[PDB]
Amino acid sequence: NISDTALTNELIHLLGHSRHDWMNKLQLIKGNLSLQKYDRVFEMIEEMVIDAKHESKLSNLKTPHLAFDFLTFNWKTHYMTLEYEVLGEIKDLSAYDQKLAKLMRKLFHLFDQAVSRESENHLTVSLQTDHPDRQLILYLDFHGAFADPSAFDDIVDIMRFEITSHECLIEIGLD
Amino acid sequence: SDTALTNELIHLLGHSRHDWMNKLQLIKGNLSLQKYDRVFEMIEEMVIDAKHESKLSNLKTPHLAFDFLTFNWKTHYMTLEYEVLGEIKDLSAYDQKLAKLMRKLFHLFDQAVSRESENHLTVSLQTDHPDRQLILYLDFHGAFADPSAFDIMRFEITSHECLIEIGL
Repeated sequence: NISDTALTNELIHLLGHSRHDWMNKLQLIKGNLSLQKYDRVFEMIEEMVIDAKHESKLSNLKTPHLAFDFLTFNWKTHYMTLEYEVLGEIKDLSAYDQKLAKLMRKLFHLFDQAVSRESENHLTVSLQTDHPDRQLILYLDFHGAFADPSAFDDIVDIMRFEITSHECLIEIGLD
Repeated sequence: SDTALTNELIHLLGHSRHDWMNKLQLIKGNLSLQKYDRVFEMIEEMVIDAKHESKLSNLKTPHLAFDFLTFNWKTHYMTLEYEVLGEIKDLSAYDQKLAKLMRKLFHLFDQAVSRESENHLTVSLQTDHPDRQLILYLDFHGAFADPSAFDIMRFEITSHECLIEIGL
């Protein structure tokens, strides 16, 4: 049974953040509408829909905490900007929400211990449901710069790991 | 809490997301049919509508605010719109009494409006009257089924309007 005292207070806090984003988005739209540039303005809307279609998919993968930690990510960690895609048809990964979530928390932690607070550090997480013989593959594509590049060099089957001076490719596989 | 709260928060953030999606589809539709003026008018309103949502969020009337925000995301037979007329003022005490009343009035409304009509209600909280500290204004437009289901400083139900003024 959910505490409506918690739910109320947190729905207002979170919608507050969703609203600042939606304002910061309309302003971009209006800004380039007011400088006559419809080609860019439709591009912007089409892109904004894209990203909301992935948010919808991450919501409908029945992975409650992974979705949560991912929507609220950018509202609460200034470390790097998350961005995510769900590739393949939606599936019920309810049974993997606790595993995937804790894993992503662990990876974010070791990325925060390692990314450089001076460059535009971005992380894209693309979840794959579409694989012939693995339940999910998570692809992490980082762009940025590191401080402690060493904090990973340590490291579910981690299928691939490439560190360059300004990129990182990790691919986790599941079953 | 943990999973419980979280999946509820995530389903509600998804309602908000549909709303902003629809607002974007509308704007693109008016760019498409080259009607630029209607788009700046639209953007202005979404700016306004977000201002009243902040206003509600910061009146320290947490439960009223929640009900008002989720109204359209729940099963009702009329749309809501709201406005907070005046300066943000700590309606901290009134919160639970206001929320109670607005729920009793929303139920009266769901029993009275024509389920087969596009009913709409606008509620303007006047946190600014000189005389009494708060007036809830209801401008309903739609149609009725048992119109009979209906301090009140006005009440005027006609066939496609119902004006109720409430002061505290």
